[PDB]
Amino acid sequence: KEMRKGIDLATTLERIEKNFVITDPRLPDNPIIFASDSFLELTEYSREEILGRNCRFLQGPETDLTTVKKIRNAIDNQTEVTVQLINYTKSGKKFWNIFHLQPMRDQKGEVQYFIGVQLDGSVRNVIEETAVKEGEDLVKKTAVNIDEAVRE
Amino acid sequence: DDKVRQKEMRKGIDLATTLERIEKNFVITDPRLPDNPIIFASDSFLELTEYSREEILGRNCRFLQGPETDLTTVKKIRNAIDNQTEVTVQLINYTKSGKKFWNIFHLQPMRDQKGEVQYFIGVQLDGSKAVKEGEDLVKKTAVNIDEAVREL
Ligand SMILES: Cc1cc2nc3c(=O)[nH]c(=O)nc-3n(C[C@H](O)[C@H](O)[C@H](O)COP(=O)(O)O)c2cc1C
Ligand SMILES: Cc1cc2nc3c(=O)[nH]c(=O)nc-3n(C[C@H](O)[C@H](O)[C@H](O)COP(=O)(O)O)c2cc1C
Ligand code: NA
Repeated sequence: KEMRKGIDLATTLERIEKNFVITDPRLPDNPIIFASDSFLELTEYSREEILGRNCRFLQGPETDLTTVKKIRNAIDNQTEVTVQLINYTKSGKKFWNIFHLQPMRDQKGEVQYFIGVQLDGSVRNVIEETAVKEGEDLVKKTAVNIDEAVRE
Repeated sequence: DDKVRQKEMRKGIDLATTLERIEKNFVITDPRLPDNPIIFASDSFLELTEYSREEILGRNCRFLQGPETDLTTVKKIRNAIDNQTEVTVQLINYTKSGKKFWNIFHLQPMRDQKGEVQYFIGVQLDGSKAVKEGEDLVKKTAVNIDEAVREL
């Protein structure tokens, strides 16, 4: 049943039909050790391309550099954060990335992984702005379910 | 204690990535459970068969068979499974919508160090669209998967 849990985890991770990745900060430049299918479709990249690399490639010319700063802080201060950022596909098509980052720790408090979940959403009206903040909760829910899965 | 589970959950993530990088049609089943149900199915297998993971996880792979599936060839699979030995046969199977195809299938048991069978690996290949040439590739894919699962 030891290696069975490995097959199950793989499968439970593949069933999470949502945009996410997992990085290992221990490894050089905190690279991507797993990317979901949805994330691949959304960004138009293959695994061969993105595995072993840091996720900064999604950024581009009009990506707000100041929002990227907060992600450095969160990572270097090994803590979560949620932002909305301008990202690009492999070709170069823009999309608003309602992105959430958060760490995953062992019992010794050492950060083992960072779970990163992305959401897309095309004026900032009452229904439009409350929809954005509901999305930010959904990206969390997801991030937690990924955490719950990996642990259990 | 923690560390027994850290390497356990780390290798479930790596397995998920290595397995999915094979980019071939395959499933893994657990003979200890009733009906030797599917505990993993690759992305290409779904593309091929048209079913989704929820539609096939836990079920037996017999659902791929239909009207013109040669029961003698299916009998050879039974004997291979009962006698826990590999086999490579050519068989008519059907997608979810009902489309036929020649399934150049390869079964092989994933055995432990003591010799007993732990899982079964199944590799499919559409060969109707190079006869025994595909038999080698299907067997290669089996080993890829075998090694992937046992890696640790
Ligand atoms: C798990 C994880 C997921 C990330 N996902 C994204 C992302 O989807 N889009 C993005 O622009 N940056 C993402 N980042 C941020 C960058 O990969 C990078 O780590 C961050 O910008 C660090 O700043 P630097 O690039 O200036 O070193 C992610 C980081 C982590 C740890
Ligand atoms: C891992 C694995 C993969 C299998 N893949 C297929 C397949 O792709 N196509 C198929 O027609 N049968 C496949 N089978 C065979 C059926 O699951 C089943 O063993 C067959 O129907 C014979 O048993 P029965 O006497 O219950 O019908 C596979 C079996 C295993 C264990
Ligand atoms: Na997948």
